Amino acid sequence: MNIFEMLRIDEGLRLKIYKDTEGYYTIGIGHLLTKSPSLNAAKSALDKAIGRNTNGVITKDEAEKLFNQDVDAAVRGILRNAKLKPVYDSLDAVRRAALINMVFQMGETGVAGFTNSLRMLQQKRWDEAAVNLAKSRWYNQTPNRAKRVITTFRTGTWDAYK
Repeated sequence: MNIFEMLRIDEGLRLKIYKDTEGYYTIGIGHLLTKSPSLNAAKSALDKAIGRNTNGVITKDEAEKLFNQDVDAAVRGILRNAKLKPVYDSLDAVRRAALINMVFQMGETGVAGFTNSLRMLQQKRWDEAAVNLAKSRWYNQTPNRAKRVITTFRTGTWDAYK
């Protein structure tokens, strides 16, 4: 079990532009295309991303390529940030994985934003963080996911993914 696997579970695969729980045009394994209602905008975003005209559809490999990127970014975004690094470096491997998630999902910014939790993580207050984590647009915007990750943070294992 790994991060790539984890996110697959949490985002699965789709080779056609679809919307997300929220409503955002996504594609591949969780690759947000754009916050615009415009499909023409996501169709736009897509192509651009891919390198060709796609009419809104791609290959398993294209999907899987973008996934590689997204993940990197996400970790790259984690390293380039004074707020996050300290955490990460504090974390066990399994927890470094849940954190990579959070960043994959919301982004460098949104998560640097969970000031207290990030604190509670570093202090190693698993439970506490847990409930802290529990109230925040997030969790009650994508709760089964939150609950996975919050669990991964909790127990520091893969029981919720298994």
